[PDB]
Amino acid sequence: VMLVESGGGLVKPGGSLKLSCAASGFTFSSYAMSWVRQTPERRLEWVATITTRGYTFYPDSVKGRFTVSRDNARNTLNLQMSSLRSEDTAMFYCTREGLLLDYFTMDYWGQGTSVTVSSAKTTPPSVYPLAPSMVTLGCLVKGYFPEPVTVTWNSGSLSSGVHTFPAVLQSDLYTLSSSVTVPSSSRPSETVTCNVAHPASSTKVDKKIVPAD
Amino acid sequence: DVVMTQTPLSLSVSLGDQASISCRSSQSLVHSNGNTYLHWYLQKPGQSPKLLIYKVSSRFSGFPDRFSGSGSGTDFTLKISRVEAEDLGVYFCSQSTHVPFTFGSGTKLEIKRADAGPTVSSFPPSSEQLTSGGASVVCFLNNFYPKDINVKWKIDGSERQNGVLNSWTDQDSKDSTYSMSSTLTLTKDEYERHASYTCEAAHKTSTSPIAKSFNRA
Ligand SMILES: C=C1C[C@]23C[C@H]1CC[C@H]2[C@@]12CC[C@H](O)[C@@](C)(C(=O)O1)[C@H]2[C@@H]3C(=O)O
Repeated sequence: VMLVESGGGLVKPGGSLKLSCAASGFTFSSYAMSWVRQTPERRLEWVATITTRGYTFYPDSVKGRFTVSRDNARNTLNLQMSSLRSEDTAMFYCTREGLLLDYFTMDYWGQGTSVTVSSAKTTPPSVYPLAPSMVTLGCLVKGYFPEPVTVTWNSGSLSSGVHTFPAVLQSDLYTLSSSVTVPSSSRPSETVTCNVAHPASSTKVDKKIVPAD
Repeated sequence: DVVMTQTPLSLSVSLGDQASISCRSSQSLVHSNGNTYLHWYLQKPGQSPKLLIYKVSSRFSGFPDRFSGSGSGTDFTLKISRVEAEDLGVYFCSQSTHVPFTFGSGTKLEIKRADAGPTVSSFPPSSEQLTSGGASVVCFLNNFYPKDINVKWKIDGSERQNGVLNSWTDQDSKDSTYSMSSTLTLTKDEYERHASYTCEAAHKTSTSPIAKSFNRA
């Protein structure tokens, strides 16, 4: 079972957005599907469900604004959102009502797609290096909007000893740091680089950490 | 709607020990068809919910037998015997008997381990940043335990709180540790105005605070 959401983004209040959920690993057409969003406060809140035969239902807080739909041929669950409101921002997941011939219950969840509804304008991040038996280095991703942003080290190689902290909001821009610890001999002998990706602004930024002078 | 409560909200267990999470329903979750569609999800840090147990006690063949669910009507309990590091995260109970479908706030599961001192490291602004007219000083409080910790900045010996952003990570499942980062941001103008910059952390593992600093000079 593979569910992958997509289309998340930043919309101004009153705007509309169309999310998608690609499915694989099971007979998509013989399952009801649903959308649940996780709020920043981390609360999970159901938002829509579509039936096998196309029947559709939702909670009042969303009626007249969201529309679930499915493309069985393309194996895709869809979610059209209009009149988006600031309190809508959340991580949106597609879930499957897996108990085949026996009532509602959510089986699998997707990876989730992030959507921010706000008036703040998308802003690229500035990536600054953080250099000084074990040595710790970091990267400061600052002043970007909105979420999210991906941070990897050595193109994904360095996994252990990594600490990517949750971005904080001080205005209408985020800021996050990520640290990496390696054996003293490891650097500056071998290069250590942080790669930062910000889909919103369509920006990738690599920063090789060099010794300071 | 049907309100789903959980207890306790937090929980720290030692490995090999048993954890017990309760879920309270504002209404009987017994469906008119006789089934009770109450389930338990577990969202590990940085991941999405995984169905652990559904219909009160069925184990979603993914998870092991050390995970057991029970209860009836409006009261349900989940027990995790011989806890493991991979078990840490947020546990949610959910209901499908009634529409709208609702979830509980969840219960956090922490692992109890041996206290560990933080490895704080301070980082002066970066050359690139200063050219932009901005100046941020970062400090890392890595791999410490418990989660309790205090960070204090001082410019030339004076505490500073304005322009100080903080962030904490979730318990790490490879060592049951915790980590925090702190950033003191200010304009280049003010940055080049002071000589001393310090990050001061107060933690259980040490009597005197762990201080790290550097001088622009
Ligand atoms: C209002 C609905 C929608 C139902 C039937 C009924 C109650 C439970 C739903 C499911 C849930 C599980 C299966 O996916 C399904 C195919 C099934 O058997 O039951 C669903 C069906 C549908 O979407 O057509």
